Amino acid sequence: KIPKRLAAILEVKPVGDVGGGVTGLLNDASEIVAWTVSAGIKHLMLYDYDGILQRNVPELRMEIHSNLAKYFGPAHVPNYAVKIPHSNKIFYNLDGIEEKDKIAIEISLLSNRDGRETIVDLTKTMAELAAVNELSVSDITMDLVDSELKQLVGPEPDLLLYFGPSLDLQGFPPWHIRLTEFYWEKDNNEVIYSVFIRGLRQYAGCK
Amino acid sequence: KIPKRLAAILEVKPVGDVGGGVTGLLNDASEIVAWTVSAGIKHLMLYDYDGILQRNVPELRMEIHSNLAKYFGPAHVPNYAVKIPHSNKIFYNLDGIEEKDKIAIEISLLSNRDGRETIVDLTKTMAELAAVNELSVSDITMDLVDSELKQLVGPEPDLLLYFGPSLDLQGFPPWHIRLTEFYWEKDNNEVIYSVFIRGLRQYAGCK
Repeated sequence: KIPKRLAAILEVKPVGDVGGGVTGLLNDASEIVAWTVSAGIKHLMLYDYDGILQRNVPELRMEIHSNLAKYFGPAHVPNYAVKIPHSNKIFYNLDGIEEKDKIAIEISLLSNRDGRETIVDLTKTMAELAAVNELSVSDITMDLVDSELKQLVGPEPDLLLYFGPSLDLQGFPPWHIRLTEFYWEKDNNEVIYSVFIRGLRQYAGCK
Repeated sequence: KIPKRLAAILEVKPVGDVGGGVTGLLNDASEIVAWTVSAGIKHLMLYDYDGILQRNVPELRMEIHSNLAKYFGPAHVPNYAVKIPHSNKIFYNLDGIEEKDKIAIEISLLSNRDGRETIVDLTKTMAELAAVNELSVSDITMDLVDSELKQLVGPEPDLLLYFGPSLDLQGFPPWHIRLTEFYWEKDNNEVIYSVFIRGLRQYAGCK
């Protein structure tokens, strides 16, 4: 039993630390991508509070390709797509940078603006639609808000991994985490494979 | 350093299991109340998805008194209030059942209805007022949503305790948990004092 949809919250760390800074953040993201693909998981959400990932997409796409080549061999890089929901942008493989076209993993990049701020914007949108008589107040339902936020932000993750010592959601979109299970480790302060693996084992039902 | 505001998510167990059912839930709730008062914490949110606690308020109130008498002696039961935000009800001590009037702990009972469905309710309220121009769309802001949900549901908890093995918020009101700290134990599947205490020690920063 593996999650169909995986999420991870990443934190940027001092550049003087080993594997820190923005480059370190992108490397951590690409490690998580390779681990997720290796586990057979086809949907991944990566979140960081300020949107560093969203502002470094070219470098991220190159790091993902490089890391996938390390795990799968340079001739067998799984196909991937990187999506930014709030701009409706999607990027495939290294198209534009550098059957057998099926996407092995789709990676969505999220930040704080995609959470509460997006819900406030949605409430304004629905109020404006009611004020111009295009939406009945009684048609504002859970199903409508659900489907709107699913389109604006994305579907709910089954499991969310956090690699710091104390769970801090730090703005992660709070609507579609009704049943999401969270995993982290009390000591941990680094993005390392053994924590990823223990999180999946916990989700699966191991001891 | 103790949290000023404590939350606990409770799960109901099979009615046939040992310490299960509604009786088991109420005993767990009243234990957490006694432990919280003993630690000096004056604000407690108790959440269960279906609102079982809200449907069993008389018995809960009795159990709280009974359990407090066990911890403090029958002659020194701290004063307590049980509040239900969704219905705007509040009950003091055993009034109506059976300085020296100061409330030692206020216990709020929450359920899934207090979470996303309440955000939908708020969206409908704002949409209706916007539709008759009692509310400008420009005034639908983060500050407004923050204050409305704080009034409808309650303030943000500093620490949230979960007594199952994999943290699942299961509908806990998601807006005002921005900086909330979360605690649970990977092995655990029962409401026991040692998990409560280890959670408070983690929050404090102990070794």
